[PDB]
Amino acid sequence: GMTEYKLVVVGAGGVGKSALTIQLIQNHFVDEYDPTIEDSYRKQVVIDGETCLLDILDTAGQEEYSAMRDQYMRTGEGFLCVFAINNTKSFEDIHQYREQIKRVKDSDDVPMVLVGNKCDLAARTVESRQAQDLARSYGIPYIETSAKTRQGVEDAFYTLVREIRQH
Amino acid sequence: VNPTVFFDIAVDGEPLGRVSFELFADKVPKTAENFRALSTGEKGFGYKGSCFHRIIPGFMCQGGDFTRHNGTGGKSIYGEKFEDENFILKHTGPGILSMANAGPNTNGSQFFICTAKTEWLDGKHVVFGKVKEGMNIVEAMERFGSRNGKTSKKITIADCGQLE
Ligand SMILES: CCn1c(-c2cc(N3CCN(C4CC4)CC3)cnc2[C@H](C)OC)c2c3cc(ccc31)-c1csc(n1)C[C@H](NC(=O)[C@H]1[C@@H]3COC[C@@H]31)C(=O)N1CCC[C@H](N1)C(=O)OCC(C)(C)C2
Ligand SMILES: Nc1nc2c(ncn2[C@@H]2O[C@H](COP(=O)(O)OP(=O)(O)NP(=O)(O)O)[C@@H](O)[C@H]2O)c(=O)[nH]1
Ligand SMILES: [Mg+2]
Repeated sequence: GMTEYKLVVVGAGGVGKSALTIQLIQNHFVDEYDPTIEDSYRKQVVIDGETCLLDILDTAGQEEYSAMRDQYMRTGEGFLCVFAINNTKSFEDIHQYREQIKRVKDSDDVPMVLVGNKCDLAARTVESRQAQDLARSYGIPYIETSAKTRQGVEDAFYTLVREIRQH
Repeated sequence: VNPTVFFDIAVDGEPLGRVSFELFADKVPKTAENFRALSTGEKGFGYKGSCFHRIIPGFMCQGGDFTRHNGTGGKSIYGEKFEDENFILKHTGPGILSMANAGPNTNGSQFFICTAKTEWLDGKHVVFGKVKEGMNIVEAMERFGSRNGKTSKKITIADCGQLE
């Protein structure tokens, strides 16, 4: 049987967590805004020659319920921490997500990838260098993605699997 | 005199029963009038035939997307969205009727009916009415919800309108 990886997609509301996940799973860009409660998806993929099963939890970006994230952070094996490159606040919110994951899992070494989404958009407010520096300070990869064009979408999820495998 | 509207609810096309609502036109006239007119359909669009797309037992039943029927749509009688009229009224318990939204000043047609006190929504969602008769129909709709709100049967507003 193939190994299953429990991936969790987190980040501020509207950054494109669902669009990224649905692009990966269904090969479709969701243009509409359907703010998430919580959804789960499954997809088998081949990464570095080994087939595996991605179990992906797509979470809410609702600041009101930050205390309710502990339960899914406990069970997740790796985390995509997503911001949007045209939303500086979403980039500033990354610190709080990473700190919460570290606290809930009681570890400074949790598999995690920093994702700068919406890279198809022209009016960027978060420069790639800023996010690269942040990811370097966390010791984790940074991948720029567009759920709209598919740029980096597979790379983001597959890189997270590699981080889990190398943990 | 505050208006009263009704929904005849169906489950997979079969009648479940009627819920009626008092709309607090005396406190939130603009918001009450939107819901009233969407219930009669007199602008040529409204709630008839639309579904309750999100039902979370212990919390609320949410509906009102009659434009896309997928939880992302709906529109008011004033334009696609309108401002938050006031937050005078609170989510005090089961039966409260309140506007769904996508952030400040984004009321359209989506609404929710509380099945419990939801105090953390005070000041963020405009409360504009309450169940008058048929709260047990709303309780019965909860039977078809789930943790993330996806419904297990199609819960529709088979008919709706205004009562004398
Ligand atoms: C963290 C999980 N989680 C919870 C939640 C929370 C809690 N606790 C326990 C602790 N308690 C403290 C003691 C007080 C606090 C709550 C427990 N268990 C849960 C659920 C069952 O765990 C899966 C929720 C919740 C709500 C959201 C996202 C995640 C959520 C969410 C996403 S979008 C939105 N909220 C507002 C939404 N916007 C749109 O739909 C926009 C669409 C586009 O534009 C028009 C249209 C909207 O207006 N409403 C109308 C109002 C009710 C509201 N939906 C909704 O569904 O709330 C669901 C729920 C369960 C009440 C809250
Ligand atoms: N141009 C562009 N738009 C995007 C991209 N990703 C998402 N969007 C758009 O941004 C909006 C929010 O996307 P969504 O996936 O719902 O974000 P979310 O992070 O899942 N939101 P929530 O936390 O409420 O569930 C939608 O209108 C979606 O089409 C992207 O890469 N490029
Ligand atoms: Mg989402």
